[PDB]
Amino acid sequence: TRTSSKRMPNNPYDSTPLGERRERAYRDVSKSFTNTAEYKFSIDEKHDLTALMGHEYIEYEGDVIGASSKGFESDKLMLLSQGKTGNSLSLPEHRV
Amino acid sequence: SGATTATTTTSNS
Amino acid sequence: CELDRDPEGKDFQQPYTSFVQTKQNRDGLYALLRNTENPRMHFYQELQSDMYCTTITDGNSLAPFVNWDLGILNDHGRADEDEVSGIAGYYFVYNRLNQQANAFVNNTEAALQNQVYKNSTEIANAKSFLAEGKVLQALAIWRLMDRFSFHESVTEVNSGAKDLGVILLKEYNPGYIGPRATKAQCYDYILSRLSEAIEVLPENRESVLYVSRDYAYALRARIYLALGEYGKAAADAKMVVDKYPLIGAADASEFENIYRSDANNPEIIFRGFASATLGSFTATTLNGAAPAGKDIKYNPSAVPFQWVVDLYENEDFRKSVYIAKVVKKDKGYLVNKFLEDKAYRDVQDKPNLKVGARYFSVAEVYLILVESALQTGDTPTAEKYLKALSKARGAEVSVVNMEALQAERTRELIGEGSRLRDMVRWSIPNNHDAFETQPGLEGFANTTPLKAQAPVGFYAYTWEFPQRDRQTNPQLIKNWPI
Amino acid sequence: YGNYDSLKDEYGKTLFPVDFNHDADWLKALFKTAPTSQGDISFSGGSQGTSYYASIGYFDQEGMAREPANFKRYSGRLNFESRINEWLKVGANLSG
Amino acid sequence: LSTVSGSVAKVSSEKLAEKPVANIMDALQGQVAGMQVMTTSGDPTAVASVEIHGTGSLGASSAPLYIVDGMQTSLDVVATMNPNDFESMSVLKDASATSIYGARAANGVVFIQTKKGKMSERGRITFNASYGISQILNTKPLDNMMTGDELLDFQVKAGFWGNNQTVQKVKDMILAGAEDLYGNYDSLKDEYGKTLFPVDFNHDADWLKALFKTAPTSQGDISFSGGSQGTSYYASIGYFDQEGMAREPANFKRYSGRLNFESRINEWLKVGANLSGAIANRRSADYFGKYYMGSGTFGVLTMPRYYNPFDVNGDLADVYYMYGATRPSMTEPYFAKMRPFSSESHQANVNGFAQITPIKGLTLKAQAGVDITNTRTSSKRMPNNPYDSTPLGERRERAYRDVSKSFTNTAEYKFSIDEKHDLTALMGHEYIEYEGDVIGASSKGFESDKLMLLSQGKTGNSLSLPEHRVAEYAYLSFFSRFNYGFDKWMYIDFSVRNDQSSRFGSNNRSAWFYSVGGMFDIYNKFIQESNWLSDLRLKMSYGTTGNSEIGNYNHQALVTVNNYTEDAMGLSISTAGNPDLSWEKQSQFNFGLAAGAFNNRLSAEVDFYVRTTNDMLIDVPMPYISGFFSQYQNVGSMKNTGVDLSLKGTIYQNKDWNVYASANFNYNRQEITKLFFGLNKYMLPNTGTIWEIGYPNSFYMAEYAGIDKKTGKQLWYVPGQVDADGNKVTTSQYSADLETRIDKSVTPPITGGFSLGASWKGLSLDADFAYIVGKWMINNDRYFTENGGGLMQLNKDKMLLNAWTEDNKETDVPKLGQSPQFDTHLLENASFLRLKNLKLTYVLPNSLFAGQNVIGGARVYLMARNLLTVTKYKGFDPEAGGNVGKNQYPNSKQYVAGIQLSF
Ligand SMILES: CCCCCCCCOCCOCCOCCOCCO
Repeated sequence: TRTSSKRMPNNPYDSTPLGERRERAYRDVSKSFTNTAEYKFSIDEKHDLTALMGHEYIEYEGDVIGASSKGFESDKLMLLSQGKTGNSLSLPEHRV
Repeated sequence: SGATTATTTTSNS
Repeated sequence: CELDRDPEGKDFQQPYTSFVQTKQNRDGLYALLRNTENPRMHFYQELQSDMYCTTITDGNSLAPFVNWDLGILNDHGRADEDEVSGIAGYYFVYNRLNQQANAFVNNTEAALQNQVYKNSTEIANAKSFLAEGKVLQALAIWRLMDRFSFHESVTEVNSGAKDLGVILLKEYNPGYIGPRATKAQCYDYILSRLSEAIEVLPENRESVLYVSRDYAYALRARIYLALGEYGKAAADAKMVVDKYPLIGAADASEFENIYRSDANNPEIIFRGFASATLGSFTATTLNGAAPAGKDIKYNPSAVPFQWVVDLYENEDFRKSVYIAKVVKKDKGYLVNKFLEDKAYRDVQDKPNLKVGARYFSVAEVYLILVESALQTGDTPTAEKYLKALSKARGAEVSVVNMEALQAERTRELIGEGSRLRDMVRWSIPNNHDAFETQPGLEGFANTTPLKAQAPVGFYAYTWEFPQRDRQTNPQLIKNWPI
Repeated sequence: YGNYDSLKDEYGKTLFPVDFNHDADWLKALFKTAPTSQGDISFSGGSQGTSYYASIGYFDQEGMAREPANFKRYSGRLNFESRINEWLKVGANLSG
Repeated sequence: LSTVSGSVAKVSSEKLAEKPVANIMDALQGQVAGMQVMTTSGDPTAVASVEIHGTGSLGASSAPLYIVDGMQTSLDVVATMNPNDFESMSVLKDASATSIYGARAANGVVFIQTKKGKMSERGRITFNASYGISQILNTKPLDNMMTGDELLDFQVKAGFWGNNQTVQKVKDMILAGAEDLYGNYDSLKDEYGKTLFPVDFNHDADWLKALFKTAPTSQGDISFSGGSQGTSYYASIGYFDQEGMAREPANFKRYSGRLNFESRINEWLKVGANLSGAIANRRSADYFGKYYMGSGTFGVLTMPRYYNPFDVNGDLADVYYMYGATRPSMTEPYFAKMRPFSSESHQANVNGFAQITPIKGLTLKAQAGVDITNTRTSSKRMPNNPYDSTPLGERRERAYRDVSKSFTNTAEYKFSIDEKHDLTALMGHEYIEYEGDVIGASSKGFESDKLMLLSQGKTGNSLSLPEHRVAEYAYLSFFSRFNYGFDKWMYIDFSVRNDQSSRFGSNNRSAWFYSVGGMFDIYNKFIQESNWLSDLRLKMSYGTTGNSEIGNYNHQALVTVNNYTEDAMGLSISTAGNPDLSWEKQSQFNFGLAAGAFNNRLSAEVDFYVRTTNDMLIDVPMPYISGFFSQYQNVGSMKNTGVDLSLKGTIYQNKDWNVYASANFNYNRQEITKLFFGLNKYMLPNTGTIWEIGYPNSFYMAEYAGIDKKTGKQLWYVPGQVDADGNKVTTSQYSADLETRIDKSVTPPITGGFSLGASWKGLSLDADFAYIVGKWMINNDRYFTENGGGLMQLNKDKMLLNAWTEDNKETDVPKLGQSPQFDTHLLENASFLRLKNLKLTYVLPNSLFAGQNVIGGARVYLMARNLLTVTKYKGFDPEAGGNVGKNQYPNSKQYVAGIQLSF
């Protein structure tokens, strides 16, 4: 998944004329293996039996990355690297 | 890593 | 289908219609200037003088310039999307600064003539911005003429290039190829920009991070001294020498704490903005420094000669700041001027050796004023300023007789790259083969002869035009006979 | 409304922000009527041992509230199951 | 696929199946006539560089269009496809064949078709597995370097360590102050002298064993193929793993899957799908190509042999010493352990088509597909490292995404206007789109290796700014192709297409191209029966195509953010722009003659081409006074003239033997006919090359004569001057006016290969050779190992001992204190002939699988790749290059032994 939020600059009815932007990327991978042996038979005419044996492995791995920036003054020049430094820097996001 | 030893010719083609 | 795809993070070049657009392009001009006039580009003309000796750490990077290797120094440096360095990088960054200042100046002139600004304060600010751009055009043209044009005491040149300057563009177009101007045309253009810009900029300094009238006076005095006219140099340096006090320190650690910090240094006329995150850079060529935990360890590619160390008396404050005894942990001296600034640090405990750009300080205005006063025949002013500068620096001069001036100017401006211009202007030959190395550093700093002898009047004091020019327009006359 | 250049000439002519005679509709200003589209085409079949099922489809649902809450998917499916020989049978379910 | 009158060369499936590399186009070196494949690195993640009929443009790309099953793909995507799924590969090197492809199909089209299931009563199950090792191919150039004792004596005599210095003083009090550095570190303090001798003057260290290794390679796949009377399927799952042969780690690893499905629904509809996907891990050795100290093949050549990176056990240490250093230098396995790097890329390509025949005749076909790549890479700088500059660590995470869509809708109506007059009309539409972005974040200041999430860094001045990069394009195209065929022997083809791209301006983006081809079957009209001749066709074509591969936003005049303070933003000028950028037009005339022989046991093809590039896209070198590096412009022209001929045979002997052969050849003459700023020549600075009007891309340097035997100086010929009867005139002062255009081309003119194949009752042997003739390269490493002027701390060649002195005055290497130049004594003749692969296979006989019905076949092969090279190049590899041989990752040498069970 790949998610993008934005807050636009040069807006009169807002508290700041500066814009913000945030970009996240999500990933999750699941793997599964199941192996199975079934034998069905009949001892007599009046008896049926079914035997089943099996193995199963389930695995999951998830991950989130995400980064934000602020201090924009135009709608065109709003990439994530064209923000203001200093006090407008934040720590990124990361979860596993 | 390390120190770079200079006088290379810049490759084009 | 519409197939129109337009870039992200990029807008179009338009004429100026607002006042905030003029402010934005002016801030872009200053951030471009910070990556041009920084000390990393003036290391090449500093090593080429007779003060440095390459150590055994050198990987042929500084060895063309120190040992005068004219087979490499002809076509030297890169300027492309990977690297910008060398003589070709020095040419490219000042031509880029000149062209972008031209675009800013012509666009704000046309916006002033079309009456797009609202109030009168916007007109006054736009005229101040125009003068601040004229100063930067003057600086770019002067620094190209400094390296790529001959001083008048030259003997053998390529035929027709003794009274030539550089290619002079006065309006922005990137599709122009043409011949070189003369020296008189370029110098009247520089001095017209400076004299038109002094009459508009205000009397007192607005900010230390922007061009003022003090910087225009200081630059005009520097150009007039390097031209050879001492009366106008003294007359321009007298207007700025008494507004900036020297560093008042009592020992070497106090001088180190006040000198190295840009924010508290009380004698900076002009400097670039620097933070820990925006505007800082490491200049570790002349000292070779590397952080290690909490301290610094040095591995220099070139160390000074013994006659350079013997200029400083033992009680001088600059003999532990400007040059330091830190080679092989205690054994020898290196040039430690651009070490670090403790404000631009990630963690306050651990060094990262980041500095900022400084464009002018008042301790060069003193030296311009003393040299011009000595040459125009004025003895009390030269003493009045040389005793003051050398007593504020730690060890006072006894007699003022233009040997003390040469020694003090060599002591004060080390690392800034003014010695090659001085030894051209003073008729000093090289004598790199005659000097001895530092005796404590043997095994590390040894004797390498010059690969080309450089007497007085050698052509190779001025650089050769880079080989993208002389290839794209063949009406460019080159400098060197070879 | 007089401090803003976008509203200083709109008060009294097109913008009446305070109206006391007949009251406003705050259900029309916060909820709406919202469309929904579907569409799907599938191919099934099969033969001597082999069977398949392919499909491609589209879904669009827009939320009824004015602050946007859409959901839109473009999807595809291919189920497949073959009998290779007398003892082995292979198969795959692919989806995106 | 193509036209009857086109020049199409088809490569079968036996040239693509069992190859031990992830570079599929490397398997085609010396296989197609006129196609020049050169791979310039032995990195497992490196990729090939193809040029069909010479280089075509000076600024734009010359790569072909790469097409897998209709959708055009990059070569890094084809790197993630199992080549046991490929049925054939056809190279359309013409103008009447590349008429329905239009992005950059002036450069040729490489068409790859995947396998579909041949339908029967029982499907087929094959299981391939393979394992092999990979080595370095040339360890000869380090048999000429100095030893340790000779290097220290040469350095002491040459004044590098100072005047009045004995070899014993430099040996003892200078260099063996490695006790002082190792005594400051707690892990090396009590290990120096016991099991750690970083400076060793008795023995000589082996740096080839420290910097290179023997790597493994493995692969395996299971594949099912079947089908009924209507439908058909081919499924395949696989695995490939290749390790790099350097200690600096580089690897390629992928897990692939493919399902090709095709179904006849009813009497008017036919649908199909080609689904593919992979999970791949790449890592490239990203320090090669540059000069560092103990890195690469430059490090095996130039490190001083008295520096030991090993232990007393013979194993590699963690650090070594170099004199003057302030900290130890990490070896490659330790630097790769404190700087980890993982990449994981998920790839999915889904194609599909629906074909409708409403009436007899016309056939409406619609086709659509999407390629989606999601890459996620991470790198660290581990904390608490004693041999670092800081005890704090960093971490950087990036997330890449690419998405490419394509739609193609054609309608073909085929009919017969009489008994013996055939016609065919085709019209079509094509829309290609791309968008991609990179997002990235970083963090610094970690103190423990378990608390290293990206949200756990320092929070002050240790914060930084993220990364973000977006790119996109689009192509729209319409085409039509008509065919006419007379009675059976005369065929004419006509073609008209219209191409628009997003890379050009809004009133310059559209172009019109056309093609006319013709084939004449001389054997089926003129000489209808003969005893020896069996087929004779004569084809001839003229066409016009276009090239548009330059980069996305290159015609706009732009402005970017250049901040000054942290309060307000600033704007600088980015580019100059070019409002009238348009396509690059290429016209090609082709005339070919194909012939057969004794019941098709011998066959031959001869083709003559002329190719002309008008209005070429040059990234012109704007002069430095503009303030911009370069600018893309439509200026210049070029021309390529050549011939290529092919011939296949069968020379066999008896009932059981089957011996065959083949050969290729191609000569290609380039010529530049118009340059950019009204110039007649342009010398590219610091490359050693030139573009001059009338001649190909040549080399440009001074001519080294020898040395002056009376003074010891280096001497060069002054160009164009002869004195009295004598010889030419020399001079000992190096000027830039001594540089002459050499008649030696940058791109190699002669390219070819050949092949041998023999067999017996099951046992078979195959051998393919590939040669390049006419190649020259500047050896850059011989600037560093063959000079006495500078860089005296490195290891040098053994010839520098026998240098010119007043005592030793009958040598031929110069005096010591002189720098070398990049002149003719550094141009090496890099032409080669290489045995590409040597395969020995043995199909197990059908008598063993008589009664068992679960296994129906088996096949065992041995294989050796790159095991012979015939050169004069003294530089570890002739192929890795392109006018300058830098610190190169040489080509591998593989030994592979696999099996195949068709059960
Ligand atoms: C009518 C066409 C519908 C196709 C949509 C399905 C798209 C899902 O595929 C995603 C890509 O994954 C590739 C599958 O890998 C092939 C595995 O099959 C091999 C097992 O036999």
